[PDB]
Amino acid sequence: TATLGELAEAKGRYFGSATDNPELPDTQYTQILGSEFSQITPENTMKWQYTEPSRGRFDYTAAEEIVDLAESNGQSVRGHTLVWHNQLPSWVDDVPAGELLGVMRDHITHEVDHFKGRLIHWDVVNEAFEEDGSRRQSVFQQKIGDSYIAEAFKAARAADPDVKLYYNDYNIEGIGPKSDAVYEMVKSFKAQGIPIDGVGMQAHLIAGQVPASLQENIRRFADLGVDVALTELDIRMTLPRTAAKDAQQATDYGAVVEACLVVSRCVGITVWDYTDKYSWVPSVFPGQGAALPWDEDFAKKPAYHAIAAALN
Ligand SMILES: O[C@@H]1[C@@H](O)[C@H](O[C@@H]2CO[C@@H](O)[C@H](O)[C@H]2O)OC[C@H]1O
Ligand SMILES: O[C@@H]1[C@@H](O)[C@H](O[C@@H]2CO[C@@H](O)[C@H](O)[C@H]2O)OC[C@H]1O
Ligand SMILES: [Zn+2]
Ligand SMILES: [Zn+2]
Ligand SMILES: [Zn+2]
Ligand SMILES: [Zn+2]
Ligand SMILES: [Zn+2]
Ligand SMILES: [Zn+2]
Ligand SMILES: [Zn+2]
Repeated sequence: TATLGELAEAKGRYFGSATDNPELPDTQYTQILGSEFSQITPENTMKWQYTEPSRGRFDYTAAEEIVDLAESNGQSVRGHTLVWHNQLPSWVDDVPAGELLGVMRDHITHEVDHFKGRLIHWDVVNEAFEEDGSRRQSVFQQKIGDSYIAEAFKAARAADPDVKLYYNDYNIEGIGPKSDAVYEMVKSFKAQGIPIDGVGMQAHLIAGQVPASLQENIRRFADLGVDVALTELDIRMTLPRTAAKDAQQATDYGAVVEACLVVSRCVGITVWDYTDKYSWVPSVFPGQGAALPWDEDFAKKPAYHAIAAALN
C-alpha cells in the first residue's frame, strides 16, 4: 500500500535513500528508488574528488544527474558533502597551508552557489572528530586549525541563506565521548552566532548493538536548537544471514525509526542506499553485510516490515 516515503511524510518527515550514478542503469533498482522514497542523497558525486578534481576547475556533471533524477520524482535532495578528509583530490594536500582556508571557502562557495535553491540540506563538514572526542587531524584541522569547521559553515551560509546546514558524523548516535564533542561544538556555535541548523547522525550501526541512549541523544540536540537527521542508516550483521539475525535487524530498524518519530526535530531518515545489492558495507567491513531493508534480489526483509510499522 503506502510507501515508506508516504508513511514518513504523513508524519511530517522524509524517508529517503542515497544512490550513485553507476546504479541508475539498473531499471528495477531505479523503479523502487523513485517510487518508495521522498528524499535522495548523492552517494559520491557531490564530493570534492568529483566536483573540483583540479584546483579552481569545478565539475557538477555527475552530481547534476542525481539531482535531476530526484526532481523528476518529486524527491528532495541532501547535499553531501563539502568538507571531508576522505575522497579529497590529491592537489588539496599540496595547497600551501596559508592558502587552504581560502581554498576551502572557495570550494564551498562554488558548490553551494551552484545548487542554491535545489537542496534541503548540506552536510557542510563530515567526520571531524575522533572516537574520543578530539579533533580528527585532517589536512584542514592541521593547516587551518580549530576554526576551520566554523569557517566552513559561515562560507556555506553566505552562499545559500536558505539551505539547512548540517554537521555530519558517525558513531554519534549514542551518548558518549564523540557525540559529547559534537554537542559542545553545536552549543559553542549557537553561542557565538556561527550558522548551523542540524546534526546528521550517519547511523552506520551493527545489528544487536543499537545505542539505547539514541532517543535521549537525539532529544538533547533538538533542545539545543538544531534539527537532527539520521543520514546514512544501515544496520550490518556478520554474514551469513539467518532468520534470527534478520529478526534482530528488524527490531533494530524499528527502534531507530521510533526514536526519531518521538523527537519533534528529527526531520527524516536516509538509508545509505536501500538494497544489499549495492551496499558499501561488504567492501569496507570484511565478513559483514546484509545491512539494508531490501536484499540483493529486491525482496523486502523483515526490517522493511518493522520500518513501515514504526512509521505506522
Ligand atoms: O571511513 C569511515 C568508516 O571507517 C566508518 O566506520 C565506522 C567504524 O566504527 C563502527 O562502529 C561504525 O559502525 C562504522 O560506521 O563509517 C564512516 C566512514 O566514512
Ligand atoms: O561507495 C562508498 C560510499 O558509500 C561512502 O560513503 C561514505 C560512508 O561513510 C560516511 O561516513 C560518509 O559520509 C559517506 O560519504 O564513501 C566511500 C565510497 O566508496
Ligand atoms: Zn549505492
Ligand atoms: Zn567531468
Ligand atoms: Zn539539470
Ligand atoms: Zn554553476
Ligand atoms: Zn557524556
Ligand atoms: Zn532474497
Ligand atoms: Zn510484512
